[PDB]
Amino acid sequence: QCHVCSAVLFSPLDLDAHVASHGLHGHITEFISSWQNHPIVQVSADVENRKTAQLLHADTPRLVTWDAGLCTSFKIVPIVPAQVPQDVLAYTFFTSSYAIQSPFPEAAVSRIVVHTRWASNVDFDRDSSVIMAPPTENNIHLFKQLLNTETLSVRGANPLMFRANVLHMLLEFVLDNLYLNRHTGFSQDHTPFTEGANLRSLPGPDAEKWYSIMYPTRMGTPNVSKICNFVASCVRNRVGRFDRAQMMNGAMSEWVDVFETSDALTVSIRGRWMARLARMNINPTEIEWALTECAQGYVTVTSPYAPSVNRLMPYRISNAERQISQIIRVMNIGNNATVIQPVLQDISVLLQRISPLQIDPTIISNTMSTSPASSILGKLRPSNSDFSSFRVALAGWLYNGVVTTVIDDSSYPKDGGSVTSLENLWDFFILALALPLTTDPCAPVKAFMTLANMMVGFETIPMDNQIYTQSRRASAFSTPHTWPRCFMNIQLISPIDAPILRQWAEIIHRYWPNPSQIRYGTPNVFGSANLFTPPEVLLLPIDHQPANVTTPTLDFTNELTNWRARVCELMKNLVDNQRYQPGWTQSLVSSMRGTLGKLKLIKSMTPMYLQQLAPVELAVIAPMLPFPPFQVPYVRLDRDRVPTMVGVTRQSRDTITQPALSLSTTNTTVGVPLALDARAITVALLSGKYPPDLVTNVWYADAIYPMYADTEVFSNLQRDVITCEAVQTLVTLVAQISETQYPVDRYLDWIPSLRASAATAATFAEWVNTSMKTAFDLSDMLLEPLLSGDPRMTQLAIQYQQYNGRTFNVIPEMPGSVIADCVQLTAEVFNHEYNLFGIARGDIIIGRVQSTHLWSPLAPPPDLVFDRDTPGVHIFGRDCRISFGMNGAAPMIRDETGMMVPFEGNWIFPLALWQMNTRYFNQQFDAWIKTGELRIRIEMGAYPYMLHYYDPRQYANAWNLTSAWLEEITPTSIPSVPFMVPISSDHDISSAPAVQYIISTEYNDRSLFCTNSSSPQTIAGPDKHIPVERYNILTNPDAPPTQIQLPEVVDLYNVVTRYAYETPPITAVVMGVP
Amino acid sequence: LPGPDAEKWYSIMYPTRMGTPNVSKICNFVASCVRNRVGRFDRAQMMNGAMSEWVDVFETSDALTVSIRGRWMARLARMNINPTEIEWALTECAQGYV
Amino acid sequence: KRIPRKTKGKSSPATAEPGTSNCEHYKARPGIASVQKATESAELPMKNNDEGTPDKRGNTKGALVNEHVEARDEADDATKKQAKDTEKAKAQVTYSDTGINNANELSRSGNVDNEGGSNQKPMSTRIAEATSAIVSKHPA
Ligand SMILES: [Zn+2]
Repeated sequence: QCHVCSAVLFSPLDLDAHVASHGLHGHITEFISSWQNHPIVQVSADVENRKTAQLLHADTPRLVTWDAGLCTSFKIVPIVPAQVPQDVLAYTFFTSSYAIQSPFPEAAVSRIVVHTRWASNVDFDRDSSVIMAPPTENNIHLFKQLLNTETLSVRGANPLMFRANVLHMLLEFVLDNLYLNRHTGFSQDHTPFTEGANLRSLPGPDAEKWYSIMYPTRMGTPNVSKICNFVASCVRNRVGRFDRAQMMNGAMSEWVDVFETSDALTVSIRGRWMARLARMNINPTEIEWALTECAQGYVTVTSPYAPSVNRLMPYRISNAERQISQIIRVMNIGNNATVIQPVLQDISVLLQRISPLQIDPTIISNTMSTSPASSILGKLRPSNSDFSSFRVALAGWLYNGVVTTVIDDSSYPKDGGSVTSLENLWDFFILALALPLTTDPCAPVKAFMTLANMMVGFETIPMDNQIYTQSRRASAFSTPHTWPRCFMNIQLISPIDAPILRQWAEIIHRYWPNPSQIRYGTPNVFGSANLFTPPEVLLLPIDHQPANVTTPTLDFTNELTNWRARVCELMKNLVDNQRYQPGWTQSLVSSMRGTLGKLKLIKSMTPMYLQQLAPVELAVIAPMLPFPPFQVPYVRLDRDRVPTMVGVTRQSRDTITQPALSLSTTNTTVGVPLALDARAITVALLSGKYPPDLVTNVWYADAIYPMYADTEVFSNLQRDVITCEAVQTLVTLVAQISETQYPVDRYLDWIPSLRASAATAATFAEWVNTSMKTAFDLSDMLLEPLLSGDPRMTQLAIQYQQYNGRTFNVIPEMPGSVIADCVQLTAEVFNHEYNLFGIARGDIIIGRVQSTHLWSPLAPPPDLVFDRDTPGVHIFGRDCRISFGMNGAAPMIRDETGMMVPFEGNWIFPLALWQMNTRYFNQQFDAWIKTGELRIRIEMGAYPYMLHYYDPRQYANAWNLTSAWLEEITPTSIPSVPFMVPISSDHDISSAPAVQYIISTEYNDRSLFCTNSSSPQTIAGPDKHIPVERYNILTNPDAPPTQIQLPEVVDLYNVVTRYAYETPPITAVVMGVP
Repeated sequence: LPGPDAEKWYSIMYPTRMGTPNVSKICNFVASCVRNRVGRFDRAQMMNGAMSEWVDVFETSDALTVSIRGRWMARLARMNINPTEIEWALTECAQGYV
Repeated sequence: KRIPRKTKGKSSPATAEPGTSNCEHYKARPGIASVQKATESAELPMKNNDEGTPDKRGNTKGALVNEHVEARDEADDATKKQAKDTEKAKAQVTYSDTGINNANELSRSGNVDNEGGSNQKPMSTRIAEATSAIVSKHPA
């Protein structure tokens, strides 16, 4: 057996597995009882063969995911392969040889390509990807997936969708790099270039071919080359591990600080994710405090553990996030009973199975011992044994805020009723004893107005208006605005003309049960999802007293018993004088008074139960519920503060827009109307008995343990933070493309887009939501009650209205969200380096350039680039009309000012013009661009590009490549812009005439890594070397290791820290209390 | 618009939407037209997740028919009633019985 | 090790110490089967009401029924399902035909889109025809 948690194990050798939960050395939750050998464990829902185990149904986002591999998202690919003779071929050690391995490809041209997690051993993988194809290959398929529902072309991207597509791509880039850096074993090295440095070995049998990739310093300086002299310029003593943790597990250290190949953006994202995740960890002492507090003193728990710091277990969120999740859950309803019926039903079943009260009408049958007695027995129907109405009455108290329980019409007198009928009298009695247990804002009005209806023609009351009458049905008094002034002010009811109605009104105003509240749960460590209510209480429509089952069943201090007694006394006074009953041929008063006295002095203990125990069970279940209670204040008769409307708003308080009321305000009552059975409630109230040997301590300590052994509040807390994260990311990413008043940085404004509408924003939000659910492994709801109409919003908020018009607006605050600010950071990084993702800044120029010179189109000379400020250029707007010239006169198009210019000179076009006239302009301009002098600059802002490398020593022609693009240009989409770039070389090549038509405006070739790296130097072609600034911590001597310049250029060699944590399951020893 | 064929109605109902490739008696008019009066420009979204109560759009029409239908709608809107008055009327006719 | 993914993604002298025994002499008063089953039934999450929301291509997932009628329809469906839950053909708790007059309550349906219009024809069809209006071809 185990001596820590006192858990008996089948096999002695199994102790090693068990002690790991406590934290010693050699499924979800583990709960053990201190008075029975019945352990309970919880396992994941998706697993199979759950023998002798319990399920965890609630969704659990995967927060802790490891990555036992180098963390970088930019890999380097060869473009034009090449091989050259070399002086030194391999290293020699006695009679042995070793091949020289280069950290970078030995190609003529190489460039940086974005590929998320191209080398990473990952246990649970976020199934998102941002995979750039090599730029020589077409790469437009990742600027098309979003909002290109229909396009006139297939290999084209809609230019107006670019901002949304780039935002979604950045979101995927952030989401697919949310992993923790697992710490793995090392390996000492003794290469004469890396002497004594402890390198790092990746998992798998291929842990020896990654050294060249991770550590460029490992390769020496065998011969003369760009890579070799870059390595020589680099430093020696910064490789492998740098700092190791002090405390150790066995012989392995806790965490290491290691130099290796990585990138600044991903290391920063993972560091922020680590900070956020570690900011939420909890203590088993805190958990045992939480469970002991939630047990309400009937059960005490303890969670032993060993001292340690590697433990990580995030279960701490804010009340703001809890409130946001509660608001989302409330908005999920949308005015239907299909989503709330199962919750009320199974909470009713749980209350029935926990409550010690046993309901049986045999008490009523024995008390009657059998004419009014037979009539009331037949009306009460003791042979029916369904009290679901009674249990749902208690269940609805928690969820008053969304559902209000009323009494069905059939429970009222059939046809308005009269006090001349015994059946109507008994129906009124049942109604009077059943009404107070309903979460209806106006119960007393119905209670009084029923008797007022029955007593028409025997005594009258003053009416406020001639439209209404005393003889109107009591089922219509469902709204506070229908409270009669005679009921409001008793002095108007004349005692001479209403001795019975005045007494009934006085009884209602005096002895109606007063509301109260009870403290439940724990706010300090579990937070609270309470709205319109302090975070530590739970209101009730009945008063509560400390629990002790020794008080007399007949006790008029108890308000329910007092109410029953006063109702019986009113009926006795009504029947005693035999007036109001003309037609009764016998003196039935002697039987009516007797049966009323029997009902008054009945033996039922339900009034005792409902005030001494029911709040205890309610407070026990309340923190454990999947849907935390949404509740609204209770008032007895103060009509000036009776709630009448509940709504949810999306817009901020500092804006004015279209008033879009939530669907929750369309109900006449506060929420969805629910009907009960007054007969069932009264039968359950008039009967009920505890077991003779009932012990509260034993009963509750035995009933709580299975409930808390199957808890999921930790999972719900872990999911609420993801919900708030998604909400904040959604609002931040929709304010980028829409027009709202949310203050954002607005980095991506140079990328063309459109003023997004409701449908466009809804589709973008749905794509964001499904990407988030895919990344975090959810299947049920996450952020889709907000997609139903106008998702362009600023802030979640909830509110309620009294009758007197005074409202209560609750606006939860929102902490800064890590995914959103990481997306902002990666957008900032993209703004400075857009080229790596395949997007080019600026605009293109179309025009023949016949020359043998060798320069890249991405970096053209300034002698052939013009803009608006250039003299002699023309700018064309929307109104551009072509006119043919008669009898040999040149055709000429219309300028923006009104001039008609011929097909010559230098022009400036917006992309939209050619987009809308893709066929007219193409037919008229091809013969002039190819042969005549015509330079056209198409302002675009940003465009995807794909480039082809031609051979510079041979003839070339790009017209067959440019006319294809200028013909596939279409109103809906844009094909990728072609580009013809000569191949660099080292030997003196022979120049050949090459013609180009498409060039760029400003520099865009910053993704080029190196040219002919194996060669000692580049002579013919564009020139480039290994970027020194990207490898800053090596080349720069006076640079601290933690020095990064993130917003400008990402570094390709940084200081990555790796962790080796443990996440023990929830363990607790449930202990009874004497 | 509803119906089996709808691609034809767009060009007819929005003249401003076409391009201006050449100098024609139609293209000159289209160019001279103003480009910020197309489609819906006003709405009354009185309830979230529900049909907008009414909208104002810039579409081809006939002012005579528009005015006639406006007069008809005005005549019908002077005749409107609500369930609040329906309840009072039906309660007063029944003399407090129904 | 690896963890399977639940949903689809884009990849589509030691001695027995005294006082130890396995015998049981106590049976629970509340019970451990009934309470466990009740808690198992209560642990289920809340149904995802996806009607009225956009699909990936923009169309609104849903059905074409009027809003008020369709809300009444789900209310009647919940009333029917309560009877099945309670084992009896008739129902005591009714979410329909209660006394309160709710002729104004609305539930989300596919009849209305996100912009206040009507989904008589799905959006994709609408944008398709709007784009097919302006198109041009090569000269003969
Ligand atoms: Zn143990």
